Formats: sequence, C-alpha cells, structure tokens
Amino acid sequence: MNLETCYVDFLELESHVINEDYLKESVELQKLISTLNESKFHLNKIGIHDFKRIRELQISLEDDLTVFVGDNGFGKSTILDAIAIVLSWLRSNIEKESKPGTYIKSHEVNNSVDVEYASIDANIKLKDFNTSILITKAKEGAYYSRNNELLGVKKLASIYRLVNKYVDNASLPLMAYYSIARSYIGGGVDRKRTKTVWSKFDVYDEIEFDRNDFTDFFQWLVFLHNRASQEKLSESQTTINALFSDIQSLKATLTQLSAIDSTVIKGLELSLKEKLNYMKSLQSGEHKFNNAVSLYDSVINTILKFLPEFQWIKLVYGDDDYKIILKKGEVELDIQQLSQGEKTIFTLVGDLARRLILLNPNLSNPLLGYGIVLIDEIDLHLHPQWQQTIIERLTSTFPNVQFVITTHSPQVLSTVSSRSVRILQEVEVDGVNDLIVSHPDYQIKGVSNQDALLYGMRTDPIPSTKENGWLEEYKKLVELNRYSSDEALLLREKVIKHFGLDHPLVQECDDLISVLEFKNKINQH
Amino acid sequence: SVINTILKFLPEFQWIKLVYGDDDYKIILKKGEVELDIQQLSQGEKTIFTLVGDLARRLILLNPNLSNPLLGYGIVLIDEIDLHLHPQWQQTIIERLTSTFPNVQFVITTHSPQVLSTVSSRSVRILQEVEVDGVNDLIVSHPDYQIKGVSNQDALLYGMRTDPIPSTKENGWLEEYKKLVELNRYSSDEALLLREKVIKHFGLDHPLVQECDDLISVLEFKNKINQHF
Amino acid sequence: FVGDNGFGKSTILDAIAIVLSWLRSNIEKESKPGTYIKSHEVNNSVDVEYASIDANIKLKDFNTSILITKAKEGAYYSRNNELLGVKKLASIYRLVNKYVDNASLPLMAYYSIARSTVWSKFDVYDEIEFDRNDFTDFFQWL
Amino acid sequence: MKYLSRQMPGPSVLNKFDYRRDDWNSLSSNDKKEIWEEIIKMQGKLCAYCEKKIEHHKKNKVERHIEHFYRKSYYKNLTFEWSNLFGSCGEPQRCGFYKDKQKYNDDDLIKADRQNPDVFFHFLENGDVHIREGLNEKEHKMAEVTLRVFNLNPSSGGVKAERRRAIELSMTLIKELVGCASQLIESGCEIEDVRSMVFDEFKKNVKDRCFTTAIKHVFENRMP
DNA sequence: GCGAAAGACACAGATTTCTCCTTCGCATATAGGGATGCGAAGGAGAAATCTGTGTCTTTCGCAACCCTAAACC
Ligand SMILES: Nc1ncnc2c1ncn2[C@@H]1O[C@H](COP(=O)(O)OP(=O)(O)OP(=O)(O)O)[C@@H](O)[C@H]1O
Ligand SMILES: [Zn+2]
Repeated sequence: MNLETCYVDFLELESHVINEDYLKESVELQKLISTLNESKFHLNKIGIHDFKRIRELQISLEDDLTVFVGDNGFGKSTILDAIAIVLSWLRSNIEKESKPGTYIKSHEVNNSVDVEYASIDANIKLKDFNTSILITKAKEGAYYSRNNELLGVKKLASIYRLVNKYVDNASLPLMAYYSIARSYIGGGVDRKRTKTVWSKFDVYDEIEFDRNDFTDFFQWLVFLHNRASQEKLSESQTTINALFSDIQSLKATLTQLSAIDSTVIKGLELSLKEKLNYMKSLQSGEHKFNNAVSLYDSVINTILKFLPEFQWIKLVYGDDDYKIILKKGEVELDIQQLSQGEKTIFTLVGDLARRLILLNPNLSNPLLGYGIVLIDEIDLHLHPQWQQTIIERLTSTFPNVQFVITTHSPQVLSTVSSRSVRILQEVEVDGVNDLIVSHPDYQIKGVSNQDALLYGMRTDPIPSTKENGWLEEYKKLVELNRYSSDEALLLREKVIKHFGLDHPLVQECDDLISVLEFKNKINQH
Repeated sequence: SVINTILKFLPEFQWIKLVYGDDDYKIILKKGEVELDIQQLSQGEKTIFTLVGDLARRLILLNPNLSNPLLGYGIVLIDEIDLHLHPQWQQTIIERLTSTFPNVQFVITTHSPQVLSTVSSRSVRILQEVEVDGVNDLIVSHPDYQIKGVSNQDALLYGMRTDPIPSTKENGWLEEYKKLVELNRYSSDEALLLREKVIKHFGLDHPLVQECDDLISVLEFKNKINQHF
Repeated sequence: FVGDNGFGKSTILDAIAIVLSWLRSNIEKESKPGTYIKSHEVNNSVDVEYASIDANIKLKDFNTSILITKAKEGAYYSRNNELLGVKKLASIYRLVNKYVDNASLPLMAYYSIARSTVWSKFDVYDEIEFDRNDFTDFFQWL
Repeated sequence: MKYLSRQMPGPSVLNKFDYRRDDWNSLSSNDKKEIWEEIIKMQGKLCAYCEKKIEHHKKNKVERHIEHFYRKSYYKNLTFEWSNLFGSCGEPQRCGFYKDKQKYNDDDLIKADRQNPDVFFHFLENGDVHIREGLNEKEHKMAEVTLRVFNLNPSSGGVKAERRRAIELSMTLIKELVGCASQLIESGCEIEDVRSMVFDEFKKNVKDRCFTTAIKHVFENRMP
C-alpha cells in the first residue's frame, strides 16, 4: 500500500464526514498510522555548488553509518553545516505551517569573479516515498534572482501534522548536531546561577547542542526522580482528589481576582493549565501509566553501559539542594571531580537518551525511534582502548538512527566496514583545485591499525628520522653483497650504539648477512 | 624577529606578508609557487601558528640583550599535544619543537601512539595502578625497548601495552581458521564452512588470505619433495 | 607521560603550576601570596588529614627546595609552608635586575586545556595560563 | 614493469575509425568494452607502470583509463594506432595522470614493448630502486629520467610504502623456500636439478600478484 | 482578479551591561587625638539592543485563443 495513495484517500474522506469520532475510528486512519510506523526516514544524496570554498561536489550517504577521512583547507566541517541547513526547514514546517527556516547569508557565497549564485540540493527517502529540496541564494546586484523550492518539504510535513492532530501519542523524528564546542559545554560545573510539564515540542527549539541543555538535563532528572517517589509512596486516588480540590480552589481564586494584576492573572492561568495537565496525566496513569521508575532505571543503565569502571549513580538531597553522587571503586565523587573524557561521554549519552525518551511517549522501549545524528570529532579526549569500542556500543544501543561522523584516528577506522568510508582529496586539475572522493581498495574491518593507516588514510606508517636514514643506508649496503667494507663497519657501530644488539630489527639483518655469506661460500666453491 | 621565527619553524613556506588591496586587505603566504590566505589553513595549522607565535613573543620580550633571543632558559608544560592534528603532522612536531628552542625544558603529556615513535626511550614514563598491602596506588614504569624508529603498532604494543588488533567477531573466524591450519586439519567440513565465511567477508585477493593460503602450498611442496627422494 | 584516563596525568601539571606560582609571585614582589589548594582537591579517604607538595630547583650547582601544605578540617597539618629557599632566589634576581638594566629572566609557561612594563607597553599580559584556538586575537595583534 | 608480450593485432572497432573522424570522444561504449577486454587479456589485471591492481574479482570499481604512449597533440598520426594504447590506474599522483603535466623528450623514454626493463632497474628489500652500474651514458639517461617523469622513486610514502608492505608480507615464503634449498644442498644432489624445481614452484605460486617483479628480484638474490 | 515565496508593520519580553547606592576603611594635613574628605568592593536596579509572533503585499506565463492590411481601447 503506497503511503501517498492512503494519504489522499484519507484527505478526500475527511471532507465529507464532519463527525470526529468516525474519523478517529475509520479504517483509513488505521492504515495511515500502520504504514507510517514501519517506514525508515533517511537522507539519500547531497550536492554542493559554489558554497564557501567548495566549487562542485556530489555525495551519496549510507543508510547506517558514514565516515569522512582526509585533511584539506576547506575543512570537512562545512559539509555538515550544509546538511544542518536543510533539516532546519523540515523542523520549522512541523512547528507551524509555512514558517521560515534558515537562509544562506550573502558573505557565504564564493568570492570568485565568475560566480553568481550558490545552491544546495538534498533528497529524503522514506520507504518508496522520495522528496527533494533545493536552497539557493544569488549575489547582490545580480541580473536574475533565484528562489527556494519548498513543495516537497511542506507535503512531507503535512502528513506528520495530520497524524499528530488526531492521535495524542504520535512519534516524531529526531535531528541533532554535536560540534567541537561541546567540550566547553561539558566543562559546566555547578549551577553557577523547573517546568511542571514536558512536551515533545520542547526539544524542537534548536538543532545544535549548547550549554543550556545540560542545565535542563539536571532539571529533568530531578523531576523524573520525584515522580518515582510517588510510585514508592503508593499514592491512591485521594491524591488526585486533593489535586482536583486545589485546582477548583485556584479557579475560584482566579474568578474572584477577575472582578474588582495582569501578571498575576497570567500566572494563575498557567497554574490552572498545569493542574489540568497533571489531572490528565493522572487519568493516563490508569491506562497502564508509563512506569517512571522504569524510565529512571533505563537512563541510569544506559549511562552506566558506557562507564564500566563505576558501580552506581545516585541523587542525594542535602543542604536544601540535590547533588549527583558517583561511586567508583570504593570512593564517592561529585561530577565536577571527573576527567574530561568521562564528562564528555556522560553528557553526550545523557542528551541523546533524554531526546529519544521525550520524543516517543508511546513506544514501550523509546530507544528504538528514528532520526539522524551528526557528530564531529568523535575521538575527542579518548584513549586508544576506548576508541576501539565506541562504535559497537553506539550502533547497538540505538539501532535505528543514521549517523554521520568525521574522524582523525586509525584505531576508530579499523572497526568500520570498507563500504562506509569516503576519502577526500584535492586535485590541481586544469590549474584549479578540485575535490574528489575515493574508496579504500581492500576491506579494513579487523586488520591492524598500521594497515588501516596505510590504506584508509594514505600515509607512511614509519617516520623518517636520521636513524632511519642510517638504517636504510646499512640495509642497502648489506643487501648489495658489499657488506664487508670499512664504511659498513662505521655505520654498524652507530646502529648498534643506538638501537642495541638485542633489538629484533637487528636480528633480521644479521640473518640476511649469514645466509648471503653462505651463498657466497657455495658459489665460490 | 617574530616573522623570522615562524618562518624558521615551518620551512615549507617562502614568505608571509600583509597586503592592502583596492577594496580589502589580507595576509598572503607563498609556498612553492602558490599564494594562500591565512583563512585557508586547517585547525591544526592555526593551532601550531598561535602556539609558536606566543612562545616566540614571550622569548623575545624576555631576553632584550642577547644577540639571538632564542637561546633563553625556562620550562614549558603542554597537555595533550596531539589535539586536532592529522597523523602526518604528529610525526614531525617533536623534532621541530626541540630544534627551534634548544635550551628549554619541556614536559608533555600525550595520547597518540604516532607521537611516541619519535621519542627516545630515555624520556618516557608510564603510569600504572597496582594494589599493595590492600591499598591501590599508582606506579611509574619505563619501556623495555628502544621505540625511536619503530612502526606504529610496535610503538602502540610496547610504549602503551595495549592490543594493536581489535577483538571484532570477524577476526574470530580468522584466528580459528589459522589455528586449524596449524594442527593439519584443512579437510574437515567445519574448516570448509569457516573458509567460506572468511572468503566471503574478505575476498580472494586480500593479502591476509593469500598469506594464509601460502602455508598450504608450503606443506604440500614439503611432503612432495620429501617423498621424491 | 603516557597513561589512560583518570590516572593523574593532569594532576602532575597542576602540581607544578602551583609550585611555580609562588616563585613568580615572589619574583614580581617580595612577600606576595601565590595560589592555594582548593578544598575539594584533597583526598576523600577516611584517614587523610592534610596534603603537601615538595619541589627542588637546581641552577648549575645551587639548589633550592619548597614545600606547600593544607589541612582538611581542623586537623594538625605540618605547621605552615617553607618558602625560605625561594625568597633567596627572588632576592638574587631582584638585586641583579635593580642595578643593571636589560637583564634576563627565566620563562615559565603552561598551555592548559579548555577547562574554564614591556608587556603592558604593546598589548601583552603577565599571566601563566594561555589557551590555544584563539587565532583571532593573535591575528589582530599581528 | 615487465616485458609485455604483444599479440596479433585485434583493434576491431578501432579499424572502423580513421584520421578524418579524429574525435577520440566519439568512441562508443561497446568499442571501449572490446578494447578493455583485449587489454585485460594481454596485460593481466595490473597497471602498466606501477603494477597496482586495477580490477577486482568481479559495487565500486577501481578507476582505470586508457593512455597513449606518445602525446596526442604532437603525434596525432598515432591517435588510433594499436601500438600506442595502454592501460593505466586512476592514481592522481603517478602514472598517466602525472605524465601529462611534465616536460620531457619523448625520444628518451623506455617502452615496455621494445626493451626489457630488467636490464636497468634493481629493486631492494625495503622498496627502493637502484640503477644498475656499467651502463652507457645514454642508458643511464633513460633510466634516470623515466623514474623522474613517472614519480616511481619518491623519498617516502607513495608507491614505496606499498612495495615494502607487499615484500614483508611475502617474505615468509622466500625464507621457507631458501631453507628447503639449503637443507637439500647439505645432503647431496645436482644443483641444476633442485634449482629448476624450486624455480618452477616459486614461479607457479607468484602468478597474478601485486608487484610480482619486486618479489621476483628479491627472490634470486637470496637463492644460492 | 491574484499562485508561491520573502519583507514591511505593529507589539511584546528578555537579557547582559552598566551606573547609582551602601559601608567601613583609610589618610593626611593638623605631640597624640580627632575630623573632613576620598578611595574600595559588593549590591542594586535601570536601559538599550535584540529577538519572536501574527496580519498583509505582491502579481503568476495562470486545461478551454486565431492565423488579411491600418489606427484606438
Ligand atoms: N577528591 C578526590 N578524591 C579522590 N580521587 C579524586 C578526587 N578528585 C579527583 N579524583 C580522581 O581523579 C581522577 C582523574 O584525575 P585526572 O584529572 O588527573 O585524570 P586524567 O585522565 O589524567 O586527566 P586529563 O584528561 O585532564 O589529562 C578520577 O578518576 C578520580 O578518581
Ligand atoms: Zn599505475
């Protein structure tokens, strides 16, 4: 069943019937939801023309993982920026119809004298449903003007708005971006300075990760803990009755104040709305609730999965404030006493788990939603032991999200398949720097890091110090049968003096000398 | 003096100058026969640029009397020198640092194994953790070999005592197959299906596969010649 | 220094920074406080009482040593610090620089991690901490 | 490189084109497929110059292209000549893509079809190239200039790293074979009897391998 | 008369920066004591600039046209 045909069928069926409950139980709505649930959102292609330092480029994106490798002056970061622009438009239309997104500023156009405009082309695939978006901007004073094309994006966003309008537990895609400035964000220590209800539209405020989310993460954790305390308290319907009585008293006070203080009235209205939302949450609690204690243990266990050296995490109330307690070995520490690597790996996973939990209130296990995540400099503040295990944990904890990653280390590269590696090189074609993309020749999953450095990055895995020069000259002398020479003895004395006689390297050359000498003896006789 | 110091640190360039154009101004660097802008440099080059610039500025301002101000005395501490550096850059930073300023004392911490291969074994300390008398405390050790001029993985295995080869599931079949080839067993159906999996994941022409197949030919020729006479 | 995460690689550097801070402060002016040890930096074990750092600086054949200490809470630390040696070096440098102009001074620098007068004549500052990835400020200075 | 054994001409569709047409771009896809079929048959699966693998054991395909030994602009009389065709890899720093942007005298180039390259070059264990001694001035000029124009003798990295890795990976077979030969000469046998057999076996085991000439040369020298 | 796609117009509100307000500490010109006056840090609470939302504006190459000459709408 094609998604488009079901969408139009529901659209035409919607106009005739005016009763809402018939639509809410129609077979068309059920088919639309069923076909929308089992579809994987994923970008397909991307192209860039005259954007910043890039002249022309076309890139195809894998549906599971993609790694960009290479060094150059234009910088691999800019490609991620291009994708970030496109996704912003999709988010805006979901919030409200025909809301503007993010434009291309004039100073980002190429400064060459033979350019007039810059453009970005993207395509989004959803099973067999294809959409495309083009974003372009022309230089000042251009004879012809260019405009964006937003038919496909608005059409795709209309389906999400339509489904979310009738069912109150709809799921939405996830988009996020972690730049290299998160180290500063990960350095946040202490408050250095409480929403009653949390909705899925809260996260959609911004795309790029910044400092304020860490503060909000602490608040969310506190709320999650307090709700679980009620479950431990075994609160009965009397708590709901008391809340309803307090809501009625607040409504009576608001009515009295309405007669013979705009801020006070607004605060009273907000409090009444919060009480109504709490009452609706209590009503939803009878419908299997959500097991907030399970959510608390799910987030704690997911964080603990990346830190095997720690025992437990706890929230301790003291001095009229809440503090996080970390137990490592046989010691108790505060989050400000950790190293940089643990802070970064704590914040990244905490933010990802918070976003996924908030975005899918319906799913039994909310860590199986769809989305797209872009990460820059995956190997920040990590020792080689952790570098060889991050990928498996990332692609095993969240198995339905598409990752785009740039890296700089061969240890990370040796744990990914050769079909997900793209190498960027600069070619001075026709007296003009270009950008070409290539693939590794051989499979590099499971090989040593020397081979992954030689093939996946095209670099010599052996330095070129002066001692290596002495080694090469001596090896040439022995390999040329002319090892019996005064100069050879002079070089050999230096070699033994530096490396040492027990070194494994010297043994090989000595063996070569012995076999060659034998051959000479036999040939002479 | 600052410009000449930066030029001495990086000999791949020719000159650096500030140019006031008809409608703008920019800094121009010449390398080979190409003119480049200061803003076309990568993050690593900018980091090296500002590090050397600040070091030279301080050294010049601290020795106003010496004929060559780069011959002062002092101590410099660097933490995680390998931040935002391509592997080809990591293999030459130490020699330039220790050759531009030859009368200064350096204390450096690092994470990458590529940097280690260019450092002599006399000046490397390894921190471990052992428990003595029921109390866990840190200890300091030294490498057992000379790690100047060794390859990447030799330096990783010796200077850091970790595993250069990952523990992926795909490597398990390769290890099992090679072990089976040792105790002559390359006729069982289990070996045949493991060879099928290995040949499917890597390929016929993978160097590892060819090296594995080489042993079979060596044994076969061995018993052939042995039986011939 | 080579090690894994959480193995005290940064602790050594911060220790040397505290050691050099007092020498620099005495160099600038006699009897000036340096930098102290934060309360949270003391060990969290039950039987700990105080923390101390000791150092030795060798100039050809001349030697000097310095020890700094702090107490957890109401305990009995090793009395007070020991700065007698560092004040002799500071006095020597002050005396040499007072009579003869354009003399020389030692250099002490520390390029830390993100975390977070001739110098005054042009633009520069006298601080021991400098941070990388600040290419804009160096560009404007140039 | 090795001595390429050119076979009887099989240009086929190349005969259809003539000088008046010129227009190398006008060649059809079927014509290119037929030419590649012949080139693969004659050349094996290795590059003409650097001997790097150009075709896998058939999604991504290794980049390859057709090269003319003589420049088209100067020697347009040989644009469609069969003897001027060659197959080259797509490496952007050596072989064909590097020959174009260089100034050289064509008359002083080595052609794999005419002369045997083994009389000039001699590879070593670590991957560098050594020019043989005793050659005339003209020969030394050709040997010294062909490496310079082809970028086949860099200071570090490039082709040398791959050649070294291939040799160190194939060193075990050489060590074992030379051990067997040494054992067989320590008991008693005819030198030419054992030598022919070991050479035949080694030659059989090294067919269709990357950089087969470097391992070839590294083999005789160790052999008694 | 007015598709799609970017700006102008009107109305909130939010936030970092700064400028006025304690508080006691000092000081130095008059043989020690006391006093008129100024300097140092917190601690405000004010204000300019920026940002965000909702209603219009504009004017398409806009299924469905005739084929002889000139002028007008
Ligand atoms: N008050 C404390 N008591 C006990 N141990 C502490 C205390 N504060 C910190 N630690 C220990 O310090 C360790 C981290 O030390 P440190 O910052 O030197 O690590 P690092 O990995 O070398 O640092 P970096 O990444 O900054 O180079 C933690 O594992 C923790 O056990
Ligand atoms: Zn080639």
